[PDB]
Amino acid sequence: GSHMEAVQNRIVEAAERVPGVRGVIHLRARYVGQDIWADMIIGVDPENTVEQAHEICEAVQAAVCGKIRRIESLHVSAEAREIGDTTKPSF
Amino acid sequence: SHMEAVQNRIVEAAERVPGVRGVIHLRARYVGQDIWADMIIGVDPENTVEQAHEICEAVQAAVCGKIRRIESLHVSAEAREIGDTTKPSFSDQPLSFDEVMLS
Ligand SMILES: [Cu+2]
Ligand SMILES: [Cu+2]
Ligand SMILES: [Cu+2]
Repeated sequence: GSHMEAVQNRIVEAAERVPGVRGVIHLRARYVGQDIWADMIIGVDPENTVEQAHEICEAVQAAVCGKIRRIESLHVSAEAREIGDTTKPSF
Repeated sequence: SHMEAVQNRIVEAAERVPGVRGVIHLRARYVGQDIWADMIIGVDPENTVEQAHEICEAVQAAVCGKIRRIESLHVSAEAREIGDTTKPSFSDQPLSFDEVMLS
């Protein structure tokens, strides 16, 4: 709880540096023992191809799971998001 | 095991929605009396994210409408060629307490 703000910021920070990510729409996370379980919605170009979005989800999984190692489970789903949209994550 | 009848009922409903080229994966599980499920459907590879999402919404509508003991359904789309068969892969693995609390 106290420490859940920091891991949320580390995950958003890592996710948004991935090419093809237009921001993190939603992220919920929970500790289980020492490891983090989280599910995240990333925003993506609405006109990307389904295959292109699956690559971006896949790359987001590698970069967040790779930089933060207290994560045991991360579920990433992709959603269309317009280029002008600047809504910050909600958590 | 015990999930077989509803798992096939769900695949049946999904595959009748236009634009679904078969159901790739389906996991369904009870949480109390309510069913929680997630599935991956195969869609035309040049579907845009926007076009595929409409198929997902239409798949959520047909399944959540036909079965109604479904409390949660997650649908994701993945590229699948028109000639591809490969019958759906099923899982019936239960939800941890923490997973339910995640949502
Ligand atoms: Cu893949
Ligand atoms: Cu998913
Ligand atoms: Cu939707």
